Amino acid sequence: LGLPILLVTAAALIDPDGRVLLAQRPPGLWEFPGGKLEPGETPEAALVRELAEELGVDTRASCLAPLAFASHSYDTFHLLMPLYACRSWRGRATAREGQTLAWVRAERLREYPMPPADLPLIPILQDWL
Amino acid sequence: PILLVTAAALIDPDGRVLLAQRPPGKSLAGLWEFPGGKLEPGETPEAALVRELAEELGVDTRASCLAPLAFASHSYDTFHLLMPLYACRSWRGRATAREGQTLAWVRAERLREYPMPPADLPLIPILQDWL
Ligand SMILES: Nc1ncnc2c1ncn2[C@@H]1O[C@H](COP(=O)(O)OP(=O)(O)O)[C@@H](O)[C@H]1O
Repeated sequence: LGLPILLVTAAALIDPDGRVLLAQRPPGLWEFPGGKLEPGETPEAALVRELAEELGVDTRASCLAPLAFASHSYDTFHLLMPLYACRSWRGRATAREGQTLAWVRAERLREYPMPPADLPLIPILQDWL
Repeated sequence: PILLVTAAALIDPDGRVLLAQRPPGKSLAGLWEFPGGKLEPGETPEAALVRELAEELGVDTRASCLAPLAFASHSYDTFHLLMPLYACRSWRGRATAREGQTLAWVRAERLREYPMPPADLPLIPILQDWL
């Protein structure tokens, strides 16, 4: 059964040390920061404001380098989720939306329970890092 | 507005990857590109690629043979291209140009010899590593 595509952006902020930023969903699993797209927005632009909204992070669409993507079918929509790698941003990441953050080293990634759709991105992130 | 396109990287047993040259005289006429195309209503990007590989090359594969490899995201003048790329090592039938296009099985190091749209260009290193 044909379903609509839902585009969700994902950023992997990466430390000068190589730790990747992960965000846990507030009560009421870990995932990459990002979110749904909005009209007019390039995906790079939707990520740039979600990074500011969610983390207080300030970066340029040009600092966002395409890395990989997740593609997964749910019941009412198929998820397509491009993951961007970001090594340069201004300000330090703070949980503005009541979430808990975590900078985790490539190897400890599998210690973080993620939504099943995000799982395939982990091996890819590791090989990259 | 966003335009979604799905590209496949067919790899044969000997490491070569298939490129298809756009014909005259459509957008980006003589440039080489990874086979694929627009998605139709209700299609998963995988399903679109399955249909596309069949129409374009008479190549028959399944969704589960498609490995998320990377994506291109380029700003063009009228639309913004978001283009997921999948690796594919397993398909039935020999790849044959059905839509006019000219084909090339290129060894990874020679990927540079083939001019592509500027949007596909970042995909090459990501492909070279993967291989
Ligand atoms: N590597 C690519 N493969 C397919 N389409 C691409 C690619 N790179 C950019 N595009 C753009 O996306 C559109 C997809 O091509 P196509 O589906 O055949 O529409 P058209 O009939 O105008 O060629 C193109 O128009 C093209 O400009």
